[PDB]
Amino acid sequence: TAQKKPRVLWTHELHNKFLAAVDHLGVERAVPKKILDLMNVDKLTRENVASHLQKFRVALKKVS
Repeated sequence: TAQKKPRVLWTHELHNKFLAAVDHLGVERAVPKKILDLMNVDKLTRENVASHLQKFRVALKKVS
């Protein structure tokens, strides 16, 4: 009994694992390559998690 989405791309679920995986490694030294194993999801590569990370810093620069 539970949802049934094929290959989760970015849902509240895949977001909870990427959050506890970065925190578990310290967002300061947490890399997307090692966390890529934390996800262990199909269709998920290290360049996909490294893009959302570099996109946040950009969203952190100009914030009004």
